[PDB]
Amino acid sequence: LLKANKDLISAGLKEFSVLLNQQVFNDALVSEEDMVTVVEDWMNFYINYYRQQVTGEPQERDKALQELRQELNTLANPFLAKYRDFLKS
Amino acid sequence: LSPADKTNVKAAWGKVGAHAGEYGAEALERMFLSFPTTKTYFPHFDLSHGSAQVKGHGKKVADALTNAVAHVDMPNALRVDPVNFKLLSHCLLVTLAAHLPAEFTPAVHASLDKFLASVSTVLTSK
Ligand code: HEM
Ligand SMILES: O=C(CC1CCCCC1)N(CCO)C[C@@H](O)[C@@H](O)[C@@H](O)[C@@H](O)CO
Repeated sequence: LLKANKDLISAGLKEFSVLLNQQVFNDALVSEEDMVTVVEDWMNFYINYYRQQVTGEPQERDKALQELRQELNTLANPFLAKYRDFLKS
Repeated sequence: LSPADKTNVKAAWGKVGAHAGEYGAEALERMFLSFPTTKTYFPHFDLSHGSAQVKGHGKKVADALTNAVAHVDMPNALRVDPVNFKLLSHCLLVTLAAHLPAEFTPAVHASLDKFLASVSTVLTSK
């Protein structure tokens, strides 16, 4: 695992989700299809930044962006179901 | 509409500086690519790569954005379906983050998202 990294992920997962929360479903009239594209564009950005901050060896590093990329997924999916059903209200 | 946010915005843009126009166009382009159906609303304009209209409208959205920055009085600063403005902003972010991967920390990013989501609104709240 390796702490520096593990923590970097925690920091990420939070900052990411802060962003998800600052999203006001009304103010931003967008499409289901489009929203998916947007959260997609968002995580890519995160995996990009944090990759620049991640630390050390490959077998350890790139592995991290795996969790980071997954835990982001795990967060976005819910947020998407929301907007999913929100648009349908 | 945080003050910290305000510091991030001025900073980020100031870094942009001389590339606002270029970035304006680049953004529009990403929109037409990431949101294909966006093109549809436009059959009387050149949406081709390098179109002059796009190059022109990029400079517009830039210059505008710059102002909207000085007066962070935006609804005192200043048809077409709204979603274009929402999506333009999104891409605008992407564009900035891709040209300034250094300056855009998960925070500065979120601080810009908000900023562009408002400028987005003062436009289509119209
Ligand atoms: C903050 C960004 C924007 C600013 C400051 C802005 C500004 C303007 C201005 C000043 C004009 C009059 C232009 C002229 O002929 O010189 C105009 C026209 C127009 N804009 Fe925008 N615009 C912005 C964003 C957008 C977006 C995102 C779209 C849609 C994709 C759009 C679509 C149009 C269209 C279709 C016209 C028609 C002009 C005509 O019929 O001659 N604009 N805009
Ligand atoms: O429609 C546009 C620009 C595009 C609308 C679809 C989304 C991308 C931009 N217009 C209509 C006026 O003919 C363009 C004006 O903003 C530009 O024409 C003007 O700045 C440009 O042609 C100067 O070369």
